[PDB]
Order: sequence, then structure tokens, then C-alpha cells
Amino acid sequence: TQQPIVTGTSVISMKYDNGVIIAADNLGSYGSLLRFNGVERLIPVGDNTVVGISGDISDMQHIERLLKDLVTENAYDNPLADAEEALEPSYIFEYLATVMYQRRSKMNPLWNAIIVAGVQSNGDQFLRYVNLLGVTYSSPTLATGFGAHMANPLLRKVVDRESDIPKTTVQVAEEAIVNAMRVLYYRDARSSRNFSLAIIDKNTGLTFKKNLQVENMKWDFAKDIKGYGTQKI
Amino acid sequence: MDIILGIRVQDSVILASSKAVTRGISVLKDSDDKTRQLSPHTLMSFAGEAGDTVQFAEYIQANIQLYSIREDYELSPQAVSSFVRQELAKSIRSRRPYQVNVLIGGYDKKKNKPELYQIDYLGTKVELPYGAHGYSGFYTFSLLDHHYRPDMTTEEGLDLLKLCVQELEKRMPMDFKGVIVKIVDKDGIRQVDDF
Amino acid sequence: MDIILGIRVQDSVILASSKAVTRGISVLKDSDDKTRQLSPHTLMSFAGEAGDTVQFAEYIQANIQLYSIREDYELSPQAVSSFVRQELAKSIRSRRPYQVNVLIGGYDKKKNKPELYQIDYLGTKVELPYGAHGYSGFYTFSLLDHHYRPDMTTEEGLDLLKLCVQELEKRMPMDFKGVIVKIVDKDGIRQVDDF
Amino acid sequence: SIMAVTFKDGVILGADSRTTTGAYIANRVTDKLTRVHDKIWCCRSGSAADTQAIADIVQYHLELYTSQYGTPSTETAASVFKELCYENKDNLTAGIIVAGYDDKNKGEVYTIPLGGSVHKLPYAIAGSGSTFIYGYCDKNFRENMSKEETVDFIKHSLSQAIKWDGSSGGVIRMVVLTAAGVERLIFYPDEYEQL
Amino acid sequence: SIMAVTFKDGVILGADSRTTTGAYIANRVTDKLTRVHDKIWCCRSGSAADTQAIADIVQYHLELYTSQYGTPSTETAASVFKELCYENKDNLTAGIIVAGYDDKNKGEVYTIPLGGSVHKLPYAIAGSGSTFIYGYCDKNFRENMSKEETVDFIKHSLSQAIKWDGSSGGVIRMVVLTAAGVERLIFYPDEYEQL
Amino acid sequence: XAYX
Amino acid sequence: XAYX
Amino acid sequence: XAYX
Amino acid sequence: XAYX
Amino acid sequence: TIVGVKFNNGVVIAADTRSTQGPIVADKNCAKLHRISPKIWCAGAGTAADTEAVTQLIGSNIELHSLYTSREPRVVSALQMLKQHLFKYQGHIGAYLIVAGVDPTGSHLFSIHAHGSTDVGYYLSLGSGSLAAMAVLESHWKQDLTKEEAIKLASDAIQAGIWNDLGSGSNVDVCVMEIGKDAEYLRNYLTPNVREEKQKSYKFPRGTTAVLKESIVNICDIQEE
Amino acid sequence: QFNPYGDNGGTILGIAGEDFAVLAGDTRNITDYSINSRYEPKVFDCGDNIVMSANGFAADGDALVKRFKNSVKWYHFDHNDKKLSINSAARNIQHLLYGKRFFPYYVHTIIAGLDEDGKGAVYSFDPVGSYEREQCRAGGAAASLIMPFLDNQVNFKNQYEPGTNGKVKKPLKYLSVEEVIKLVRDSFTSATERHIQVGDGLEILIVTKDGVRKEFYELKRD
Amino acid sequence: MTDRYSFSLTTFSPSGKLGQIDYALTAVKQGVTSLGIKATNGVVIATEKKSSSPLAMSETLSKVSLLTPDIGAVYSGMGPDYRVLVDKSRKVAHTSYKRIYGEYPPTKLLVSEVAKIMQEATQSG
Amino acid sequence: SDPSSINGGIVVAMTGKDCVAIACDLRLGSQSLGVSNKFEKIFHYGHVFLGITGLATDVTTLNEMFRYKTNLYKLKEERAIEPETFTQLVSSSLYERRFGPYFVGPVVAGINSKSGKPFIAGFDLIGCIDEAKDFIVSGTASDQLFGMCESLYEPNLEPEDLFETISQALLNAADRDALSGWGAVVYIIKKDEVVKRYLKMRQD
Amino acid sequence: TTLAFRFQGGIIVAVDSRATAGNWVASQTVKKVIEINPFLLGTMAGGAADCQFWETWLGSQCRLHELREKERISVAAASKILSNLVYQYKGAGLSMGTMICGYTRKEGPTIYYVDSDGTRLKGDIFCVVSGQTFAYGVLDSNYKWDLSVEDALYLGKRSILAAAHRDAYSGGSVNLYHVTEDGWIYHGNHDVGELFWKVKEEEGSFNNVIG
Ligand SMILES: [Mg+2]
Repeated sequence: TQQPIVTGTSVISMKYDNGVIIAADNLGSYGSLLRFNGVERLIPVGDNTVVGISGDISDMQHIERLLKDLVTENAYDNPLADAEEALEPSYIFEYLATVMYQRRSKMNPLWNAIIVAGVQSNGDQFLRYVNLLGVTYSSPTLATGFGAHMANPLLRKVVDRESDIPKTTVQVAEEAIVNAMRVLYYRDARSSRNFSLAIIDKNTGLTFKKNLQVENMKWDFAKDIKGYGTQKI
Repeated sequence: MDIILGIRVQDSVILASSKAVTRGISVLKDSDDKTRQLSPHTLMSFAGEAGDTVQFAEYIQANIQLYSIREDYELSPQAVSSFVRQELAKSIRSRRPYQVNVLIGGYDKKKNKPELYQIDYLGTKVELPYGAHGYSGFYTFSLLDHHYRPDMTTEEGLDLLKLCVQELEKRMPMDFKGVIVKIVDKDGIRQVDDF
Repeated sequence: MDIILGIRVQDSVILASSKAVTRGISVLKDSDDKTRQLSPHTLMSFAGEAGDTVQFAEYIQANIQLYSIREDYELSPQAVSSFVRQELAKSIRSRRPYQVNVLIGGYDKKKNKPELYQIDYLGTKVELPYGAHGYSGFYTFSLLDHHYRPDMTTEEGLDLLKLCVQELEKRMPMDFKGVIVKIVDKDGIRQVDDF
Repeated sequence: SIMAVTFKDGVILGADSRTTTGAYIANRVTDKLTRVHDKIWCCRSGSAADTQAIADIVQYHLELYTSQYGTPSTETAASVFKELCYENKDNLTAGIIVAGYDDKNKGEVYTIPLGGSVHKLPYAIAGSGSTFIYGYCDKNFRENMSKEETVDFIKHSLSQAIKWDGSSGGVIRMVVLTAAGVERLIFYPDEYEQL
Repeated sequence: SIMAVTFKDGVILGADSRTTTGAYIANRVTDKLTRVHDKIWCCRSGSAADTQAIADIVQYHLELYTSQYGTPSTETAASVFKELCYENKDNLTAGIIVAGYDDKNKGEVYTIPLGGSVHKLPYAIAGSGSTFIYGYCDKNFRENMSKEETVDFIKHSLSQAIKWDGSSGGVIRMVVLTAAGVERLIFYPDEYEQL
Repeated sequence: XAYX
Repeated sequence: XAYX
Repeated sequence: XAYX
Repeated sequence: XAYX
Repeated sequence: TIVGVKFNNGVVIAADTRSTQGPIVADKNCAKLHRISPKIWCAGAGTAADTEAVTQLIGSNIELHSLYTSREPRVVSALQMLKQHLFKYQGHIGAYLIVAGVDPTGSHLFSIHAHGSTDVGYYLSLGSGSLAAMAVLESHWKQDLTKEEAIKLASDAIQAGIWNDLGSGSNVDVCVMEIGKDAEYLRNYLTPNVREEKQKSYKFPRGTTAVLKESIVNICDIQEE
Repeated sequence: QFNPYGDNGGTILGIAGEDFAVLAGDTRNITDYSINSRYEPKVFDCGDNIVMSANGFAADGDALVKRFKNSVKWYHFDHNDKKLSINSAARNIQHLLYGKRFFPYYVHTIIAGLDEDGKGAVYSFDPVGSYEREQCRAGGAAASLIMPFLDNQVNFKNQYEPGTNGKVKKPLKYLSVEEVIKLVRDSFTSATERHIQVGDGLEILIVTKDGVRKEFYELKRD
Repeated sequence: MTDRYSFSLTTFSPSGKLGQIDYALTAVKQGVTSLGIKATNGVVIATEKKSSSPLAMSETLSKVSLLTPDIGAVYSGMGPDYRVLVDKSRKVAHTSYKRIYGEYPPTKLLVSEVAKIMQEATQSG
Repeated sequence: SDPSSINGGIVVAMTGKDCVAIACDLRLGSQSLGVSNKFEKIFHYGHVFLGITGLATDVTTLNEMFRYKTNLYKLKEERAIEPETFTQLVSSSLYERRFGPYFVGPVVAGINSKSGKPFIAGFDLIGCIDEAKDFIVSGTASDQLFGMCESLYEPNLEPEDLFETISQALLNAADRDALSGWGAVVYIIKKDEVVKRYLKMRQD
Repeated sequence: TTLAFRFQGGIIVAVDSRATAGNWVASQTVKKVIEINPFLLGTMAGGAADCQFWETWLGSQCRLHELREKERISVAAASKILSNLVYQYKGAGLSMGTMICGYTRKEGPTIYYVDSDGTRLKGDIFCVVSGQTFAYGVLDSNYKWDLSVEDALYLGKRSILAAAHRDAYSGGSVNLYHVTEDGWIYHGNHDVGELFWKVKEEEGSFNNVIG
């Protein structure tokens, strides 16, 4: 049993017609202090899976090493390591889910919320969540921390149910994710303007975008605001 | 802990009250009368926190006696019970509430009927054929549920109460040093010596 | 709470033990024997936490009975008491200590002398002319300080113990449902029916 | 993140625009610079409710002062703030910087921490984000700076405070207090972030 | 107040010399810069006992590494620190900056906060006094500075940290790590205070 | 709660 | 404890 | 209690 | 849990 | 979920119609839009009794002030009187209000927290669904909104709350306060959560319930003759 | 401190017919006031014509269902592919639950199937493995809303024969699958209105001699 | 200081008259004429706007006052006394009724409350 | 310890076609111990009916208080108080004890004598008003009553039908609550007649 | 509410059938008597799981005894297996109040009360009303040693009804058992709802009610 020290905020994600998108800001907070502004919280596993992690960054770096070690071990005595016996998103998720629930049950949890985005062998979109309690759930849109409260409402207006996934293009899905990251920059005190975004498509594969910035921000209306009520000057 | 029982028969109300006063692992007295005569045809038994019990009973006694002198009239048991309830209902939201549970046994001369009232320290009032306060409560309720009848005589009422006390002496784990029994009928309030 | 008394007279040891077993405001039993025969001339009375009392007494009984069979010899009361003390002295620093107070009444056949030992759950042992555990303790100590003599007969010892129990029944605020009395002399261990 | 800086022509007040309820930004365009008199302004840090309540009372006191004794000094304004903050220190969480322009005393800055103590300073910083710019502000502050120099000093200072403090953010608001009158400046993220 | 800064020719470690037990200065000339290998040093913040215990183990691990596999990388040293800090995070209060010079990798700085996370940075600051110089250091740090420039940057930075932080003070110690070797610098109050 |  |  |  |  | 949105010629406030007691829905159609004055309305979140009580008290004192001054009441007056009351009680009166209205000064939109802090905005949200609502407002708000656009944005922000928040539910209540016009109160503006027909009628056959006794109750007064 | 438990809400309902059984649950997964998923199944086919649902803390529920599923697999291996009877499954689950007696699974478990006489069976467990066979059981957040309704409408409680005045009870009768599914749908529709953690969707698993089949119905999403 | 007039200024004279009430009525007699008429479907109250000066804006002085949305008042006698009674009447309509029952008081009960305020000025110290 | 579940009990009110029904159990207990099975929780001031659940001392106190207030109302107004007005009086009276409240769950039922419109309302302990068209529930088995009412109820039930629905709603809710039962009363209220029925129910 | 009392005709065992989760009635149809073997019964009070699990486990241990010693275990031995087990778990929070009732040639009719506290007591009558355990019946007035079997069954049935009425956490139905030489006999399940009205009308008791 511990308390989290250096932390990462919201990870947000959604399914679209041909794959999945996931995003996370590049900040490691130390309480109210925005200490590290160069932290990558999307960790790709092969060319078909991205793991987005929020919470304690020390525990994130541990999980990063487990996944790096998982790829190494899968290759051992495996002639089809880069083909039919490659790591699937569903394999990578179930492993983490097992670890997370075991660690909570020994009262020494990995203080994280994890979203595993990827595409399976048969081209099926994979998107599932697990956290420090070992609680798991899947949905057309998933988000951790503040994202759950602010991102999901916006992403659910694009994909409300399972039938809206085929009508959702990558152009539309990415636009929704990018807009959600701006909203989070506006209302999240532990957010960052700098973020990373990963698209896993069943046709074009894995596209990993770094050093993205929130842009087209509305602040101009602020100049017209004076005092808390009765001031007019 | 203190036994206070009440049974309303055909033509009277009988109140049995435990004789022992205990503070911790010490027996302060073995002949205590946990009762006050409010009016000639109204009797109140009381159990609860030390001092509070007597202080409350004597305060109620004084107010009812004052009403009697001023109007040259006896308040009905229903009226006396309502007054007592309202005094307890005030106290719960006061700085230091009276921690007193009371039984009020009365004979209404206007209606020629005996009446028993159970009131807890919160000011919770009910009219009952039989009542009790404390650990003894549950046992006496189950026993009287069986044996009690509305048309019972005073003598039948005493035998059933005698059985309750006998059974409580075995079953209860504290020595309550016997009970004092008092009957309230049209002729007034008398104490049964043989028990 | 449980009464366990011990009085060592001229030629015997007498152990009075309360018959009631109570959990909270419930009387589980009214005829409980809070004693085990350790050996033919050694008797142990016990009072304390539920389960612990019997579990400890039966464990001690088994170990003394084993020694008897192995050596075809009876351990002296001094030896049995020292064993019991050492078992309790171990338990206090254990994960869950035995919360048991014991009196050990024995007749030493070698010295032709009766011996009474008082041991608390900490393993505090003393040889006494008379002993007691619990709330009854202080009262019985003051009373026996007055009336007790070393050269008292078994009959004199019983009368003085009869007076203690009588006095405890009035003074104590809990119903301990009478006592079981057992005498330990050269002829062995017998139970006094009339008490 | 709030600061007041004296320069040659008067004083400048600077603040961020972020109000937080936990880690949620309740208001991202807050006006933390409040008028208590024509040329006496204050910066508010701590409880939004407490600082508003105080600011509202001070504005009342100085309006009534003006009616009777004419324009109050910046020192007078600071004293009224102190009186409220010191006497109600047990119930208040308010850190207030008072800044004002007289023609006689020119630019003056008073800081009032939690205690309700008063400190007259050439410049003052306060709020959660102030801790990160103590080093910067001390190294870079000169006396009798120009308006342009002082605006740059505040812009750079709060730019750093906003960068490191999660509780600080949004736009940088400034209020210039000189003989010329009262000027309101705003600087948006795209401007101050790239500094 | 501790910092490590990468420059063109290698890395420089800087620290104050103040050890506090509450508000008492236990040691005013502490050496907070500790050698784990010839050209791998660390800065220690947090528990003096915990950081020494960790530093002593790391020095052991790297000595044994050198015997078997030759000179370890700065990255390797940082990893050993992390392993101890992360796995024992529940029992440790240690904030360690690791700085080292390879010929291949030149100057490298790794910071390890409480969590036991690792961060590779151009420069790093830590300790109680670091909070006051976040603004200053960010504005004034450039990459590929000269030795003289980097010494000035650290001297000015810690000078401010010492000024504002009560827990920081005494002399400024520095250790220069280049191809040329290992240089120890000391700067006394009379020098750095007047900056 | 609201609270620079 | 001793504890920059 | 009742509590949007 | 359930508990006569 | 309660929102306020400023537009070109006035202000609009909206709210959901759910009240909760723990996890249970106490009221499926409840009115959170309170009339302080004819053209000053405010939305309430927090302790249900406290929001009603504090708006009725200030609404009463505002009416007396309007009669005394012979002037239509101002939002800043209601705002000042609310914040001074809530501050006095140090948050123990758990009222979180969005106060809007039009007066001779113009159109105004304010929020007021239970501890007595107030703020100004073109778009505000309060309650458990505030983050769902603010997400929609932050995404879709612009300067110089029309009336039709402001109602749409307001009800969209409430819907976000209704769907994504367990605290918010049922219908959307709107009130439009336009300058130089009567405030229009649109009760149940949207009804997105209408319950579907049951599979079965549970209407029992008469005489199903076992009756001990029957009697007439006398509700009438003591009679004549 | 670190709290190892959470509440994911939802509600489950088991009804036993004469030659069938149904286990129904909402598809909503919540945390505090936030919705995690509108469709995350909670009722599972475990093989041998047994359907299971552990409702409460989702993590503990997922763990228990996994362990029981694994228990069914090893029953086949160790006992020559013998079919696990519902009474045997029930006893096995008691031992799974009681295993963690001093660190419990915070779940209410219902299993449905057919008894060895081919009659519909529902078994109900507490968190620490106390179990009992029943005709009716609702578990989870909205159990208090639904159970009284089932007492009235399945067991015909407090219902008497008209014209007797409480002298003769309404006769107990086995409900058809079509009647049972109506009660399940109306139960959940009602629970959805008045419970904030119930809604989004309803998934019903029906067990007959023929096997396990699945029905889904939409619920209000507020 | 302190209000040391704790005694009645209105007392019974040997004839049984209350002087100050009679003298108050004499003040009412001197006052400008006002009237009220009740129709089947309404009530009308009217009075003359006796302007003190033609420079005075007689619109600013309201002799006919709204007490509640459904209750109006007009007077004859001393205007200032009327103005403070209207203020007290409007307030008591809220404090003693609307804040309790959530509706405006009926005419007869608001009259009863105004009457009470004027009786007290007849007996109080 | 929790005041609103010491004595126990339940009240439920329903609207029908030109009628309202209010019903309550008869239990008063000290937690597990049942004391009285004659403790009625429904009172009437003229044609306005008030049911009160919660701490029994406050049930009795508020009954006495509302009898007091409605008696003075009638003397001054020269007419019986209406349900809508009485609802506002209950709310007022409860909120004036905001920081020291009565631990009760009141329920108002009645027909407006002038408009003839059926009216029900519920309150929280600080006087917040729940004015539902369909039904109001209160007490230790409120969850149970919400479940029963939400499935059993349909609008515009005739008086003799409405009786069966409210009766089955109470009886089945009470049997799933330890602190409720020991008999039940049902009031069927029409514009100018009121029938009161005691129900046979299990006594445990 | 569990009752087990001894008389000339053997042992009467009466229990209610209500399970409670706080003030919530979980079930009205729970078996609170475990049939360990044809001559052994166990009553259940306290934790539903603790009783069910360990008294089922006791049945296994009692069966193993019969296989290794070719004889039914004595009530004394069976009671002590359970008492020695719970004592190992003492302080862990096991909640259990059980009466082990049986007949053997050796002992005759025997009732042992076993407690999660580790208490083990022999007695002629044991009762569990509310959360308290008594050495006397819930009425005790009607008790005589020489009672008719079908008269004794009534006292047991009536005694559970008495407690079921007053106690909020007791009710559902009464389950009756008669233990004799050559095993126990089930005497049916009696719904308290129906039983109460029948008993009232026939006995002329519960006058404080009305119906
Ligand atoms: Mg910031």
C-alpha cells in the first residue's frame, strides 16, 4: 500500500470504422507542480497495440519494462513471432489485467489506469480498460481520470452505440479526440498542451504522432470579463 | 439494570418496579421505590440515568399537584401522560436531556376505565394493555402476549405479573433484589405487601 | 462476573466456584462446574474469558495425567502449581494469551499438608491461607482476614465459606446462581451437596 | 499567481485567471484584480469566498471614508484590509496584496499574508505559483523601472509561475495605476508561453 | 538545494552544505555530493540515513560491475539507484540526482524523485530549496554552455535557493566531471551572497 | 470550495 | 532525524 | 435530505 | 454477509 | 446539471428534472428553475431544500426592495443578497446557483457557490453534470450567439449531463430572458426519457387484498340539529 | 489509505420455471456518478447448462466467474467428462467464496440451470459463500426494488381468492417462459426509473434441456 | 439617551374618550377626500392628487399603493404616516403569510395585520 | 443510532380517477423489539390527510403542531386549509428547523375542495417538496415501495381498483422490511366521502 | 430464533427461517437445521456462511469417525470437533451459535451448545432469541418433563411464534424436528403468517393484536 507521487492525467480513446485512436498529454505532475514536460505515456507493443497509462509514473515505467520483456519472451523459440504467433492486443491486455488484480489482492497495487488500444489478427477493433483495482470494462469510447468526466461525453456524441462504429471515419474520430484534448487543457489543472496521439488502423497499420499541440483556443472573450459581479471598470 | 413492568387488567393498572439501585459493581440500595403518585388515581414508575429519574418524577409530580390545587380537579391519565410526553419531547433537543423512561398507570374516573402509558426518554408514547422498559422488556412482552386477556381480574393480573418476575429472576443475569407492586383502581393507589 | 474462592484449613482445602455462565445480558447456564481434577489430590478452579478457561484447564489436566501415567507417581501441589504458572507466564508474551485466572487446591501426601495457590493470567503465583479472583475478591479477603484461623476444621471452613457466599449474594450486583463447593484432603476430592 | 510592482510613474498589479475546485478549473478567465477605490486596487489569493467578502467590506469602508474625509491613502486601505484579516484570522484564508497611486506618495505596495501582518515592499508576490518565481523576481527586479520594463517583468514572472504551478493558468491580467489614470492589460497564452 | 547541469565538456554537480534536525543546523559544512564511480557522482536530498545507505549499496554494485564488465554507463548507475528507490519506496525518503561523464555519451543527468521513477534531463534540480529557482533556472539554462558559464549558472541558482530556503545554506560545493578528470569547487557565503 |  |  |  |  | 448561456439580446438558463436521495431517484420531474423576480431566474444545484429556500427568501426581499425603490429589480441585487446570506452560513446552506436575468442595466449571467464566492461568464455550468455540460459548452460556444443557437447549446449541455451523469436525468427545463421582452419559462422543453409501455397490466381482481375492518371517516365539521 | 474494493452497481435477476430457468442482468457498468460501459455483460454461460452472475465489485465478480469456469474444466478432466449438476456447482461455488472468507469477494452470486430431475433451478449466494435454492432472487443495487415485486407476482404473496376475504390464498402456479420474460422486463424497466445505477440495456440468458439461448432489450440511458 | 418614554401617551379621559385617537380622526377629517366602490366584477379606489407646488412632479408622489398583486390601498390624512404604513403592510404580507403559506394573504387578513400595527401605536409606550 | 430507523414504519400515497389513497403500517419498535401494533402514522386536518414516517416522538410532535396551525388557520381564514396550501405550511415548518431538523418523512394527500383535482406530495426532513402525479413513498422500506409502486401503478384507477394496487404495494414492501408491518391501514379518499380499511397481514 | 429442549419423549428442536442483511429481509425460507446423520441435528445462529460451511464440514468429520471406528460419533465428540475447530479461529470474527442435538446408546438424548467464542456447554434446554443465548425457553411456563410428543412439538412451535412476532429479525416459517432412539423425524414447515392467525383463534392469545 502506497500513495502516488509523480502522476499522469487523462488517457482518452475511441473505436472508428477501420481501427482505434488513443491519446495522452506528455506531462508528469508532482502534485500541483508541473515537473516533467517530456513524458511519453503511450507505449506501443509491436505494430498492432498501443498501451495508454495514467497514474503513478514509476509504476508506469515498471509496466513499460514488463511489456518490453513480454515481446522478448514471445520471440523465444517462436519462428512465427513476426506473423501468426505475434502478440495480440487481447493477449497484452489479459496479462496486465492479471498483474493489476494480483497486485491489488496483495494490497500493493500498481497505482494506474490502463487503456489497451489495438487491432486483432482478424481486423477486429480492440479497446479495453483496467485500473489499480483490476476492474475491467470495454466500450466504443474509453477515458481515465478527468477524461471519463469530460472526454467521454464528447466522444459518445460521435459513437453512442456499437452500430455507430462503421459510420465513423478516421478523419471524424481524430477530430473528436483532438477537440477532447483541448477541452481537457481548458478544465484540467494537471493537463498539458503537448500530447501524443496513436492511430492503429487494420489497413494503414500503426501511426504514432509526437509533439502535437492544442491549437484554435478561444481566450478573446476574457478581455470583456471584469470582477466577480458588481465591478464595471 | 432496572425492571419496570405495567399490566392493565379489566378494572385496574398494576405496576411492578425493581427494588435495587446499582452504580457499577455496587448495590447502593435493595428497597428503592421507583414510583411517584402524580394524583390520587395516577401513578408513574421510572427507570434511567441516576438523579435524572427522581429529579424528573418529582418535577412532574409538583406540576400535576399544582394543576389539582388551582382547578380543584384531577387531570385524566390521558392528559397527565400527554403533559409528561411533551416535557420529555422538549428535553431531547435541550443542552442535557433527561435520560428517563416512565410508565404511567391511571384510573380515569370520567370513563371508569384503567389506562397504561409507556413513554421513553425521547417522548415516544403508546397506550398498551401491558408495557415494560429495559432488557426484561422483550421477555415479558412474549410471555404476556401468551397469557394476558383484556377481561382479567386484579388477582389474575397479579398472578401473571408474579410469573413474569419469577421467570425474570431466573433468566436475567443481574440481581434486581425483587419488585414493589402497586395497584391503581377507582378506590385509588395501594401497595401489595405479599410478593 | 464469576466467583472463585479458596480456603486452606488445618487438614484440607475447600474451593467454592459460581455456577453461572453469562454472555452479556444472557444466562447461558446455571449449573456450571468451573473445576478440573488435575490429579487424585489436586483440584484447579478457573474463571476468565470464554473458551480460554476450559481449553486451558483441560490442557493442564492432560499434561498432569500424562506425568502420572509415565512416572506412576502423583506430582506435589507445589510442582503442579509451578507447571501451571510457567504455562500462563509463556502465554502473556504469546500471539493470543490465555485470559484465565486459576486457584489450585491440593493435599501433599509427602508433607501431609493442605496447600492453596492463587495464579492470575499473567503467571503471578502466591501460596495463601485463603484466596479469590474477581470483584468478590476484596470483600472475601476483608471478611476472612477477621474470621479465618490456621487451626480451623473442615466443618468450620465450610461455615466461614457459607457466610462469604451469603454475604456476596447480598453485596454483589450480579446473580451468580449459587456455588459448587469441593473439599481436597488426604482421602482425595469430594463435592459437598448441601450448600 | 499574483504580484504588484512599483515603478517610476506608479504601480502595476498582475494576476493569472485560473479558479480551481480541487483539480477542476471552475473558471479559466477569473478577474483576481479588484477595485476598492479609483486608484487603490488589490490582488486576491486564498479562499475566493473570503477574499470577496473582505474586498466587498473594504470597498464599503473606503466609500464611506471618501464621503467624510476625502480620498484615502494606500496605507489607510492596507490598514482596513489588515484589521479584517487579523481580527478574523481564525475563520479566514485570505492572502491579499494592496497596491495604490497617490500624487504625494506615488506608487505603494502592501502585502497581507495569512496571519494578518502588513509589509510595505517595493514589489510583492503571493499565491501558490509565487514560490516558483522568488528566485527569478529577486534577480530581475530593479527600482524606478519604466512602464514597458515593469509590464515585461510581470509578464515574464507570471509566465513562469503559470508554467510550473497547476493551480495557476489562463490569461495574465494587469492593471496600471499612474497619474494618467487606470489602464487594463490582458496577455493570452500564445503570447506569454513562447517567452 | 542540489542540481546537476550538462555543458559542452561534460557535467557539473552543485549542492549546499546544510543538514537540519528540525530548525537546528546539525552540520553547516555537509558534503551532499557523493562518488559512486570515478566519473559517476550523485546529489542526495531527503533522509540523510536513507540516501547514505542507498549511495553505499550503489557504490558496492558498481565496484562489482567494474571487476566483471568494466566501467559502467551513467544510465547503468541511474538504473541501480532506481531499483533500490522503487522496490523500497514504502520505507525510503530519498530524492537523488545521478550525473556522470562517458567519452561516448559525454555528460548525462538522471533525476530520481520519491516514487523511484527515472528522468533523463539536460539539467536537474531537487531538494526543498529547488522550488524557489524553477522560474530562474528555466529562463537562464542554455544547452552546450562553457565551464565558466555553467559554474556561474549553478552559483547564481543555488545562491537564490539558499537565500529563500531556511533548510538550505552554508557553502556551495560543486564537482566538475569532464575528460580532463574530476575538479572540486567551493564558494563561501561572502562570495555568493553579494551576487 | 473555489480557490493563484 | 537529519535531512537541501 | 434530497439533492444535477 | 447474511445472518434468528 | 444546470447551465447558463449569454446570447446577443439576453441570457438562457437550463436544468435537468432529477432529484436523488442516495442512489434512488426521489423525483423524476422536478423544477430546478426558480423565479427570484419576473425577469430574474436562477438554476439551483446542491441541497434541494436549500436552493428553493434561499431563492424564495431573496425573491421575497427583492420584491419588497422593488416596491420600496419603485424600480424593476437588478440581477446584481439578487446576486449581492444571495452571496452575503450564503457567506454568513459558511457553506452550511448547500446552495450552488446560476443567477441570470435582464434589468434596466442589460442582460447578466452569474454563478454563486455555497460558501458565497461569485463569478461572471458568457457560459456557466454547476452540479454533478457540470463537467459533461462544460465539455459541450467549451466545444460549441462562440461570441455573438443568436437566441435559437443559445437555447440549442443550453439544452445540448443539459443532455450531455442527463446521458453521461447518474446524478442528472429525465427532461430539460429552459428559461429565456431577452431584453425588452417577457421571460418565457419552457417547462419540459425536451422529453428524451419517456418510459416504454409495460408488458403486463398489474391491475388486481377486486377482493384480492384481505380486509380486517372497514369504517367511514368524518372529515366534515360538527353538524346542526 | 488504499481501498481494495469498489462498487460497479448493476442488478441481476434469477427466475426458475418448471422445465426452464432465466438469469437476467443490466449491461451498465458504473463507478461513482460516471458510466464505464453501456454494454459490459455480467451473466455468463459456464458450460454444462449452468449460467452464472457475480454482481457488486466487477473485479471480484470477473475473478469468481473465471475460477468457477476453471472449476468446471477440471471437473471434466478429473471425473471422465461427467456433467456438473447445479447442486454440485452450487456447493463448489460455496467453497470458492468461503476460501476468501477473511478477504471476501464483494459480489452477490446467482446461478441458474436445470436440476437432475430436469426442473428449473436458481441458487443464491452471499459474499462469504452462504447459499440456498430458490424460485426467485434479485441481487445487486436494485434488489430491494425488484424482490418485493417477485414475491407478489411469482410466488403470489399477499394475494387471496376474490370473495373469500383472505380465507384462501391464490393458488401457486408455474409461470411460462413468455410470462417470466415479461416480469423480468417490467422488473428492470421499473428498477431503471428509480435506481441511477440501473439502465442502458438488459441481457437475459434462458436455460432449457435444448441448451442456453440469449435475449437483449434496451433500457433508458439517463 | 435611551427611549425613557416606556408609558402610554394615549390614555382614557374621565368621559371615557381616548383623546389622541379622536385628535388623529380630526387630522383625517382635514385630509383630502378619497373613496372606494365595490362592483360585482371588481373594486375601484380614487383620490385627488393635491399638488403642494406646480413645480412639484405629482406623478412621483403615489397616494394609491399596491400592497400585493391583488390588494391596493388609498388614504386620507397625513401622507408620511401612510407611506411607512404601506412599507410595513407590504413586509407583514410576506413575513406573517407568504413566507409560511407560499401564497399572498386574503384581503381581510392583511387588513387585520395593518389594523394590529395601528392599534399598537394607540397603546404602546 | 440513525434517528429515522429506530422506530421504523412506512407510508405510501397514490392518485386515481377523481380520488387519492394513502396507507401506512401500524408498527412502533425499539429497533428489533416490537412495542405497539396500534401506532397509526396517518392524521387528517379537515379533508387534508398527512402521513408521517421516522422518529415516533417527532411524528407525534408534528401531528400536534399541524393540528395547532390548521386550527388557527381555520379560525382566521373561516375555511378548511387545502392540500396545496398545507404542503407549503409543512415545508415552511420543517425548513425553520434546518440545522436541528425533525427526523420525519411526511406525505400529504387530499382532493382540492374547489377544483376537485387529486393531490399528493412528499417531503425530505428539511422540507424540500416532491409533488409527483403518480405516487409518493416514505419510510424504512422506501426502496421496496418505489419498486412495488413503479411496476403495479397505472394512471386513472377507479377507487375500488386503486385500493387493491396501494394495498398490495404496501403489504409486499412491508414483508421485505424487518422494521415495518404488524398491521396496515388504507384510506380511500373521494371528494365528499372517505373509507378507512385495516388489512390482514403476517404479524412478524 | 433457535430452540432445542429435552423431555421424557426425547429432544424437540424448533427454528425460524428468516435471514437478514441489516434491516433488509434477505430470505423467509432458510433451513436453520443441518441433518448431520439420522441421529444428529445442528441448529444455526449467527453468520449464515460460518454455520452452513462448518456444520457441513462437521458432517464430513462425523462420517470419517464412523468409517474408522465402525460406530456413530457421540454427541459429546461431534460437538467438541466443532468447538475445537472454531477455537483455532477465535478472534478472527467467526459468528456462530449452534446446538448439536442427537441420541446415542452411550449418552441418551444430549444437547451441546457450541459458540464461536469457544464456549461448549451441555444442557437440558438451550434457546437463541435476538442476539442472546439462554438456558431457558422463550416462554418456560408451559414446560414439564413428562410432556406428550405432539404436546411438546406445540411448545417448540409456539415458542418460535412468540419470538417471531416480537423480534423483527425472527419470522418466515417454523421448522420442527423430533429426535429419538432410531433417529430424528421432520415435523414439517409452518408459515408464521398462517400459524399466527390459527394460534390466536384457537388459543385466545395475542389479544394486543386485533383481527
Ligand atoms: Mg498551468
